[PDB]
Amino acid sequence: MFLQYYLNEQGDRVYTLKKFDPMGQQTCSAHPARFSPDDKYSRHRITIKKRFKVLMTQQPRPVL
Amino acid sequence: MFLQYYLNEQGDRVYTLKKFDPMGQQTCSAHPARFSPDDKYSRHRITIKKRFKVLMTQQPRPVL
Amino acid sequence: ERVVLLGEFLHPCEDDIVCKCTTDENKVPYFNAPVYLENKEQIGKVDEIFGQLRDFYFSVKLSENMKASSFKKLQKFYIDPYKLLPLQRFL
Amino acid sequence: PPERVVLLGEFLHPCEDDIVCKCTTDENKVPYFNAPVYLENKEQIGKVDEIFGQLRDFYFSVKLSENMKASSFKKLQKFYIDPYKLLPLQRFLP
Amino acid sequence: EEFLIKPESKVAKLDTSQWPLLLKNFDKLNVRTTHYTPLACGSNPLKREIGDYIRTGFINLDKPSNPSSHEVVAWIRRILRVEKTGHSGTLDPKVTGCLIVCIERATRLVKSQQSAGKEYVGIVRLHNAIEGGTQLSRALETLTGALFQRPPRQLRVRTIYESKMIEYDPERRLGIFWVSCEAGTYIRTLCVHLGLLLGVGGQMQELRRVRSGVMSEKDHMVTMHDVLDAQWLYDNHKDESYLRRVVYPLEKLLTSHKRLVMKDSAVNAICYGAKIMLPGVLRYEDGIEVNQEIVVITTKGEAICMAIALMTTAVISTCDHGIVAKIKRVIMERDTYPRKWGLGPKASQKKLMIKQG
Amino acid sequence: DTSQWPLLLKNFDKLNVRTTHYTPLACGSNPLKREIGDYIRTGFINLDKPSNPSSHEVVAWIRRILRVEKTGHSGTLDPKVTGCLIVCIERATRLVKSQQSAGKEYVGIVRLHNAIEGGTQLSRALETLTGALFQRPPLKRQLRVRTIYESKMIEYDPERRLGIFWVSCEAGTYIRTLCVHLGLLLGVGGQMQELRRVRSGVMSEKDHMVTMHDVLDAQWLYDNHKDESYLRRVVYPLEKLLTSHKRLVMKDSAVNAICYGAKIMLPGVLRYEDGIEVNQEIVVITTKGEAICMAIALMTTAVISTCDHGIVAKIKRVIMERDTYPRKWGLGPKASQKKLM
Amino acid sequence: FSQLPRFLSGSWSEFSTQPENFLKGCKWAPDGSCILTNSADNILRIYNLEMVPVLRMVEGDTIYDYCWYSLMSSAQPDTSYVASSSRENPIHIWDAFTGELRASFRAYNHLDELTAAHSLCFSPDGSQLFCGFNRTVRVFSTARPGRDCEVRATFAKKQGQSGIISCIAFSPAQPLYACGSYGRSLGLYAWDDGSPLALLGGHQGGITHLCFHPDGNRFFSGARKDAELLCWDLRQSGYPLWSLGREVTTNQRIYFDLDPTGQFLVSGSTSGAVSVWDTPEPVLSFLPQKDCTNGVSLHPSLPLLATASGQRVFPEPTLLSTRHVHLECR
Amino acid sequence: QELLVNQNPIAQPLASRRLTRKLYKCIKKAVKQKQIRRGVKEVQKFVNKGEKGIMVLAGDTLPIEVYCHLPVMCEDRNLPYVYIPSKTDLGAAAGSKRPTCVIMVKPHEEYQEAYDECLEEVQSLPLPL
Amino acid sequence: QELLVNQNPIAQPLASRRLTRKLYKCIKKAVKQKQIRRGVKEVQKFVNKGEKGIMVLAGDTLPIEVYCHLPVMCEDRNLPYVYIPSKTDLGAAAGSKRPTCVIMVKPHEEYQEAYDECLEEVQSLPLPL
RNA sequence: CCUGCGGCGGCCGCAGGAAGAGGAACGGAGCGAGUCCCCGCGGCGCGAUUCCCUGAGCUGUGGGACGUGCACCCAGGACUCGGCUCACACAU
Repeated sequence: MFLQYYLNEQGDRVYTLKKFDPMGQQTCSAHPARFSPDDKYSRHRITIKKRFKVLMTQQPRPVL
Repeated sequence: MFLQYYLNEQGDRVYTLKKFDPMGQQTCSAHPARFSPDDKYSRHRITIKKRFKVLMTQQPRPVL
Repeated sequence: ERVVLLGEFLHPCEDDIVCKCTTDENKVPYFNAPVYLENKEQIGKVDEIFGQLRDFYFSVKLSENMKASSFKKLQKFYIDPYKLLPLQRFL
Repeated sequence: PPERVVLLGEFLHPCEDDIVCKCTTDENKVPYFNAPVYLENKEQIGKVDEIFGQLRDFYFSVKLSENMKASSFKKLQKFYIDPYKLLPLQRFLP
Repeated sequence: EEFLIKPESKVAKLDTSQWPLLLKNFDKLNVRTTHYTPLACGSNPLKREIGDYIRTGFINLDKPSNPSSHEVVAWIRRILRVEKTGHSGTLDPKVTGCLIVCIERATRLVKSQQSAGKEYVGIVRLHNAIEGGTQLSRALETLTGALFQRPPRQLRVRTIYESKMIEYDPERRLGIFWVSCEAGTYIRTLCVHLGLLLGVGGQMQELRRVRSGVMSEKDHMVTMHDVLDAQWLYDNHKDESYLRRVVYPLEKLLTSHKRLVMKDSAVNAICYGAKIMLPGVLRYEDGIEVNQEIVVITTKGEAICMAIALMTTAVISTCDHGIVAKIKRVIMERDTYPRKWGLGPKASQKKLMIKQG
Repeated sequence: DTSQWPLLLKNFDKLNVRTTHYTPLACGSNPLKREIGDYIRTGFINLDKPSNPSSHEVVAWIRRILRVEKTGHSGTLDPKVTGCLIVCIERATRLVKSQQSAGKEYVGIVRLHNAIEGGTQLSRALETLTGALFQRPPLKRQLRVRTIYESKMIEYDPERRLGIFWVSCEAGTYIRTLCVHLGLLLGVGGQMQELRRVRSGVMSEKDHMVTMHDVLDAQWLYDNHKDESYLRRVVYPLEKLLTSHKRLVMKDSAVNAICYGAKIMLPGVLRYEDGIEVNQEIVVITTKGEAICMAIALMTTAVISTCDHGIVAKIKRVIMERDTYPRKWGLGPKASQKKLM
Repeated sequence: FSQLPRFLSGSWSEFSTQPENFLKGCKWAPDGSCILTNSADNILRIYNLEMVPVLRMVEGDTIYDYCWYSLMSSAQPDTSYVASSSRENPIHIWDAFTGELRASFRAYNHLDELTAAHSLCFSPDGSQLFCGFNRTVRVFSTARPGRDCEVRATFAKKQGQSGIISCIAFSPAQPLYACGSYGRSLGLYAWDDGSPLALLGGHQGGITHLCFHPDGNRFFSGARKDAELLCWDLRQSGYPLWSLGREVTTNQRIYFDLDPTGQFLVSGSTSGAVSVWDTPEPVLSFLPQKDCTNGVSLHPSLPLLATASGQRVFPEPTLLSTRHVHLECR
Repeated sequence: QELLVNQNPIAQPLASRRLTRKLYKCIKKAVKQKQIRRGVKEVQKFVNKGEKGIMVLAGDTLPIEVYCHLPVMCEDRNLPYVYIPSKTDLGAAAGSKRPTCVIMVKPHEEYQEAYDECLEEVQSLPLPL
Repeated sequence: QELLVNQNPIAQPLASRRLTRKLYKCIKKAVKQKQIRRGVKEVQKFVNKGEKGIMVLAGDTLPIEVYCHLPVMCEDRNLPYVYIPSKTDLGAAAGSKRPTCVIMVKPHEEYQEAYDECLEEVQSLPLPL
């Protein structure tokens, strides 16, 4: 895949075709990770996400 | 009775099984003293605690 | 049979040529409708129709493997009025 | 012994002269207490005593029968239980 | 000292600005009457029991690049153990983007969600070199507005509102385009037309969907791993705190329309199918027009159906009786609230008068 | 400045103002400033239980030395187990059931019979025991389910094979069985050596704890010097353990009606709190600030903002005594015309 | 024992790594293959015959007792195992060849709690494993290890023998066995039923050891702080027959025993002086070292002897442990 | 060049600067033979079936959901792992231009002393909470 | 070696360094005979029945509620007392490893002059005020 | 006539209703009882030779033997009531 992006200060995606943010950071892939329906590693993902406190539960609640 | 503890800078129990503070101080036991229903030394306890200004009354009031 | 003006030459693609569709009240031609010159020999059939509703284009595939250089920068094809449809049908 | 038997669980490792078995059985059914455990040959080897673990995938242990050793069994093993003994887990669901 | 809430005389206004998603700003609503009897039925949308909360929910999902939309929908339906599930519009089995996934009871507005303005971003590759970089932008601005399109076979007409290119690579002949289009528009045909205009030829290599109706990517986006993680976490730990971050109530799709609060008795009558008559109305938002799309809601803030407005705000402010609006699409389950319509002064005397003769 | 005001009356400024007019009365008192006769009758003690005595005997000692009529505790601790225990004095035993089913915590020590690789293995075996789990009484043979929210490892001692674990669990779970299961998991074995409750419900061990030498000293000092400055630091009012609920402020004429048993009605309501849902337990407080009753809500915080009359909640349990405010029901803008009829 | 037995060998280097350490007894195997050693590190050591141990069986908190299997033929691996009791852990059983755990016997209270055994001893037939608890002894069976047992009540509700039972022994002559308690009493119980048939007393301290004579009529006993070694008999019922003399200053077990032939009796002492008798007349007395001498064992097949050293030190604000072996001449 | 930017939130436990070169040389000498594993997929199919060894993870890979389960199947089987800064350099060491996020190393006789030194170094790293 | 840390707030009056040694030697000489009292239970039991002597208390006992009543139980009978820095050293002087908080020394003729000089020094101790 | 669902922009099939939108005390509290649930080898003090013990037996911040006495083994919740009491309350 060729689609790359880097977030600016406002916090929205800025899509680009290069590999480096003009300030000198690498760019993520705009597409998500591939998914297998018969996956079994939810526990393994949950444990690390909890341990490093980057889980979506630990994030502040969205504004409503 | 193996359980010990010591207080950190923030002032809460930091449970440990050793007998010394990481800074070389002794660690208090985690249990309260034995109690007898028909104790007769209340006056003796109160007068000394008053004398040394360690009675609970002389401590600043908790916030509520 | 007399035929009606259809399009003009714009530029050649890698395979076909690109034509600007100018006609009476901007009528849309049939798909793969045969296109003729004033000398009545056919040049090809229109590949597809695209562009804006009021001003749109169309590309015709060449016949007999003529080179694209045979057409001048602005020539003017011709099509029979029978093989075309009115614009207001779609709107 | 019963005429038919059902998959119960697999051997994992022994603990203090007792075998500790993972529970891999049809659906999530749970065994009784003091329910005889049978091998592929439909012969008694023990009894279920201690059930523990999460509700989804739990463990259980077996008290070995007479003249049975906790070293006889293989690392991966397979045990059978009388179907008249199991009960559904909808009771333990809220 | 002495602590007591002293009595005052000056009035104090409520502050409903930070209230929940559809209960927002009842203070700004014009008020007709405040005399009715509420019942102990229904609940706030945000605080439903998790069962009823996932039935009337939706997922702003990020679609994985390998499968198709109909396969993704089946995956989610299998994960959540729901019965029915729709989506916001089919995507090619190779493109990614945002795909709103209406769960069992939120499917009723899938047709309204499908026919909504959408946005796309993608990559076009050219077979041969171009004069420069701005030629692509120039040829992109030429082809916009109402356009002729074909399904890649009857020719159809769609429109494109605005377009822009981000950057172009002269070495790989690659450019990124940003487009805003109606529902059903084809982008592969757009790339083909761009190539034909340039006189070079082109094709669509990559394409991602950014905006899908009201929900965007700068929003509570959810990947396919998140749904499985949430369901497993619930099943194992009995912790619902992660499901409520992927599943949102359907009322979040309805926060740009006009509101019309309704009595408790007037609720179940509309669900069974009935006109919207003046006595049931309690509060109404200003700015209503005729033949406009409005959403009527209960006092608790949950949408009951969708309506087409007959009287404007001024007429409904100054009127004696009439018909407020006509049903468009009924959203709530039928017997949520109890049904009580035959009771009342006018209806009672009417079915009494006709009883006599 | 309103955040410094007392409990169940703190931050009342950030409430939904319904009306601001009522007739203030002179009866009733603040919770902290009550007469010492009733400040004790409506109170709880955040104890620190000793080891030797049982649980149904420490409260007996507390009753027999405080000279009261009825007492109840939060969670039954077996002898040799210490830590937080909440004892309620008779007019507070109403709130016992909301205390006996709460989120407990523990700190213990497990004695592993045989040597293992180290502390990482035991921490992993702890992590594999989290969430709903099967349990069984340590000592009626029945299998039930209890939940363990969290776990952690404090320290490990390889020489003595001693491990300290912190557990956030629910009410009814058995650590004396969790340790046996954890021993069975590692294959080596285990038993429970040490146990201590660190948190019971809302009252933690960080603040407001007293030993039973404080309770005896306060009683002696009061009985002899007629000084009660020390009992005020040992006993705390009921409102201390109702601070997390949803509030509902009323006016003086409604208080005695509710205490007699009339359902809350919107004409009597004075202020209501943002975030009330149907079938949610709320607290009904007086203008002084005082727990009138435990009320099951019946009108979402938005329904209240629109309607003008009707049932607003029904009472689950009423706390105050029958005659604490005068009878002021039966005389208002309405309900008097019906008497004229 | 003509004069001053000769010094063969010894082991002293391993115990020096500990700032304080001491030995807690020694026992020969029932055939003579190897010795068993206890230390203050709770580590067991086996020496085969400076000696170096072939095994190091690390334990838990504090080892109350241990014993060899009652048959212990070195040809067959299945009879070569050693039992062990610790402060809180159950009755571990180890493999005497590779030094790994084999089985485990567990003792559970009435409140379902684990109660360690203070004294354990196998049976002459080798099938059962008796243990020693507070006012009770719990029979077991080597076949079918586990938690099942057969509680025997040493002290009935009214009468009997109280205190922690600290030593168990059997009599080859008749089906009888005896137990000793920290409550300064000796009991006699039948094997089949377990009904008490006598009781004994006359010690000034907690009884720590027993022994029996090949004839079975005579048997001896020791104590914790009593200087005497009582000499009993099972035929006369006149409980005390003779007495001996030794120094017992501390509250630690001092090991005595009796020769394979059945006539020589050896015993340790706190001063560190070993003393010998003949069967009640002293024969020899020699000093293996200056420190305490607690463990004494006699080889069953050939004339040999080993001694253990060590004692606690009590300091105030402001000397080695050795294992020795000696050659004798019966 | 040492720029410790654009690291995953789960980058710990990161390798030391010298351990980077040591692991690079070990992976090189393992690629000279057929005792090496490449790709997440092969990593799952060959870690599940035993094959105890070393696994090296890239520290600048996003999204993190592509390989997040490896640092838990490791403890489920008591295998060691360690993170390294870059994936392009890791792929270059592995012997290709396209980068990779996971590399698994297996023991062999030729680099046995270096492999054992790296294995004991990895298990001595500090443990993040 | 005199670090004044980990002391109870009721430590005063504190014995000096040389006085500490004198008390330790006196306790040794006293425990040479059976004229000694060990433990709160025994000291409290036998203060009730008179038996005048000298009381020494451990200065680092926590919690203080086990023996806090002794400084005034002495005053009700007019007995001298003093605090020594450590309890482990007090147990060592008593002739044991396990520490204790209170030791009550009784007079006897063997150590009478040292006991008397210690007693007259204790009465000469000052007060914090 | 209206709405919901299914079937091949429209049609067909089945199902629900036919609907102007009530009620400013109807139906409660605090107790007690019956039925279910919840959950006497212990705990405290004293006496007697300094009653014994720094045991490798946990322990002097205590452990054990004999005489002794004492106190603690509940309070909450659901169901029924063919029960008592207070009220039957829209809050000026």
